[PDB]
Amino acid sequence: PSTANGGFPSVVVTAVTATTSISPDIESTWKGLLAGESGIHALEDEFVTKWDLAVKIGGHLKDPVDSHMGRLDMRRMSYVQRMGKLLGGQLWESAGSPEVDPDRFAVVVGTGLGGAERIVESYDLMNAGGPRKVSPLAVQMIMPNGAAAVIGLQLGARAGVMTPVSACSSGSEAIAHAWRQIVMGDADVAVCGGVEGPIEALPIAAFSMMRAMSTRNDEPERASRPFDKDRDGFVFGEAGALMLIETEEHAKARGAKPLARLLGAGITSDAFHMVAPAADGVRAGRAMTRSLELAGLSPADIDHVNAHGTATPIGDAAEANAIRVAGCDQAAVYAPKSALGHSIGAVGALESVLTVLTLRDGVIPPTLNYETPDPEIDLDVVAGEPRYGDYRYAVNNSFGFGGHNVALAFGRY
Amino acid sequence: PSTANGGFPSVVVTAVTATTSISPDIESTWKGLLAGESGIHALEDEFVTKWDLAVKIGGHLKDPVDSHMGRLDMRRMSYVQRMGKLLGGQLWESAGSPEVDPDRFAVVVGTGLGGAERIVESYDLMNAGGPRKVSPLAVQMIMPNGAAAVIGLQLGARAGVMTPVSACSSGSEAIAHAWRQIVMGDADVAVCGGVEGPIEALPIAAFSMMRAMSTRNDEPERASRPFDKDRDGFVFGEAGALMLIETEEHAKARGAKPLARLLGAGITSDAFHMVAPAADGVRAGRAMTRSLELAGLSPADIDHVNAHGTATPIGDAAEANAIRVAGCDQAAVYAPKSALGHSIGAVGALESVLTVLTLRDGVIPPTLNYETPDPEIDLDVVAGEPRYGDYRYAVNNSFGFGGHNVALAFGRY
Ligand SMILES: CCCCS(=O)(=O)Nc1ccc2[nH]ncc2c1
Ligand SMILES: CCCCS(=O)(=O)Nc1ccc2[nH]ncc2c1
Ligand code: NA
Ligand code: NA
Repeated sequence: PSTANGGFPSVVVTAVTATTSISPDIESTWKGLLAGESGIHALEDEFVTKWDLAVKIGGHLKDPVDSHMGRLDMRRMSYVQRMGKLLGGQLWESAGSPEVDPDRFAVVVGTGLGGAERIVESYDLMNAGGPRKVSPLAVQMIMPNGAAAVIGLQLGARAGVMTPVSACSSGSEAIAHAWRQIVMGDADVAVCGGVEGPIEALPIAAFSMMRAMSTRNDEPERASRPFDKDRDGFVFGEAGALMLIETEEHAKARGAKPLARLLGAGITSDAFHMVAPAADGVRAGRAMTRSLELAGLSPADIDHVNAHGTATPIGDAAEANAIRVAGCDQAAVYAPKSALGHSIGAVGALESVLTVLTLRDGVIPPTLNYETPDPEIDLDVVAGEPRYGDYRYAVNNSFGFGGHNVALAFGRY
Repeated sequence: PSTANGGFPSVVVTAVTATTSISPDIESTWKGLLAGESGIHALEDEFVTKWDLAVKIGGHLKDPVDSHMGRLDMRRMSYVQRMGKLLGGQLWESAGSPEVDPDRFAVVVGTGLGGAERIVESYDLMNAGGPRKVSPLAVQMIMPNGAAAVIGLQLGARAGVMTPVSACSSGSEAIAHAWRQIVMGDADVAVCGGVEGPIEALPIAAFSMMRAMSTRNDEPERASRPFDKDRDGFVFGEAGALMLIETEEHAKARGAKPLARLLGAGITSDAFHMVAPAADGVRAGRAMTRSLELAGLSPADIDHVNAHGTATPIGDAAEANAIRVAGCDQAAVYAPKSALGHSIGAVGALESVLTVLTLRDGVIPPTLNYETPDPEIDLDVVAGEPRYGDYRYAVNNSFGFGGHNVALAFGRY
């Protein structure tokens, strides 16, 4: 059973929303990427000077989430819940505020951590003034399912509200499980994607101490160099992203105009190391292969790979091997983290949206900062200018610390 | 397509492990439950008197996890990772240490929160000594996918390592997704269940400020009273639980004797309330109904319901409505939280293991403290002494903060 042979129902993407370091408007982010814009800047936050952080670069959201939040929302929600509410509302408006069957409507939203700032706040409040100073709302704000739960309540989804956690692949895994919920017949429509917290001193310290992060502070826009010989780790770029998926029949019935098809999803694991990806890229490649099996595609059908491409030395080398294992090494490769940086639990969802726009508009943006090819990579990296083409099929790659591999197969509508 | 009509492959439970407030040995926990034992005691921890907490009762594990942890494991893992590794090794030994195909072997382990104590440790270390006092190991211990990742790495699972988070339903949802991973053909064998952190001062503060917890401190063993007129909220009872599931053909090939059949799983959502179940129990009932649809069973086939039964006023009232909506109100009901208390992200997995043992041994333990049945609830709650009966099919119910409903349909082997 496959999408191609009608074993699974046809599933279409009918709306997308994202907030990024370039714009709060996904169409403006898209136009900016195609024009070679970067969201990465010098961090002006006082915490950089306070701690003299080795990393002094990153992409804050162009439009901060809390500029849209009233006093009640600031008191009763964690940051990722506030981001979830904002994007959920925007997505539903973009979809024409459809009246769907709540009992056939699912939400699947991944995140890296959850309402972690409310853990440290509760800890500090209790140490200061005892247990009665902890908010009655602490549990519902902290719990990592909090963002999915807020969006489910907001939009009226009664066919399941789910939160997969797999670190940097959480946002893609959410879209994978939303696809599974529809093709298994539990839902006809799903809001899915990923949200993530902002750049702060403790997050920078934790990832910096792994030596995972770029310290090219003198030239912030040149720091994120996926697949480049001179890469030195990832750059934080804040983001959140949701898409609306539904059966082709459901979309047709309400006169929704599909952006793309979601054809298949592959989830595998390395069982190799807690943070290092498997050097051979075999299980990562097999995630890509599994997405093709469920789609009913061959590797020769794949015109485009949206790479995980974090710009770590070991990460990009492993992914180049994975793309070869999957037989997709003739595909045009884009690494959006070159321009938008790394949003951890959100980034797979953001890159899924970018993959949909590539197929909709028949264009791949340039991988920024790709100036010196690495002999170990040997990929067709899109660079210098956007690449226009009749792109029919694309795979979005997303890999997570812990050895989690998620590949999503998309088709042009 | 159903288990009954052969649309899904037959999936069997071949091993179980759990650590509880009664015993570190699941077979000894089971004998203790049948003897009418409670794991709930007066908390003797210094932190109770230090903070003068409103809740002074709970079930610590009979055998603490860290009594089995050497210095290396204490330094490189969060608590839920240490619990995960301990149970992972115990389960594999119980299964006869099988040599399986790593590329057909999945891990799905739920948890409520993750390595949260390492967030507050990292925060304290940075505030005291700056960013270079944060461990290179912090991210991999903190990340909520950490416990599943540790078990995947320990046992060599390369067909996916997944962590669903849905608060009190996480452990059941993990078993649901493991069943999905097998019936969709991604894996032939899966380790699945739930782990959760210990009873500490901040957890008691956060949950007790929700006003959801029993304050019957003078009679700890009498505090947890699911479906009783005098119930006054839930009691913490520490646990972790894993089961090994595989296709019946995979079990037969290696000569594994199944303990039970896992027939189907239903996941729905309320989209009503953030911390309480919907009073009408309709979506919770639909999760039970969905599990029966996928199993290919009718409500009349269900001999036993292992209730969520948290002993909150609203929880037990809503669940009584859910069981009636699902047509299962003639089933024999057990509320194990009466004896073992509430282990949040682990409890759905623990109660799934108890459902398996009920079917294997044809016996339901007594629901403790069921002395004045609630006049507004009419369920067949097993109480007094264990009920020996011809239990062919059972549903395990789990509900989670955020409006999550998970039902698992099990069959006698
Ligand atoms: C793109 C930057 C991401 C940093 S993260 O991975 O640490 N996520 C995160 C989650 C919750 C948070 N609350 N407050 C800060 C914060 C950061
Ligand atoms: C049955 C007791 C559950 C309490 S919890 O839900 O708060 N879980 C939890 C998770 C991580 C933790 N790290 N340190 C303490 C701790 C507790
Ligand atoms: Na990608
Ligand atoms: Na139960």
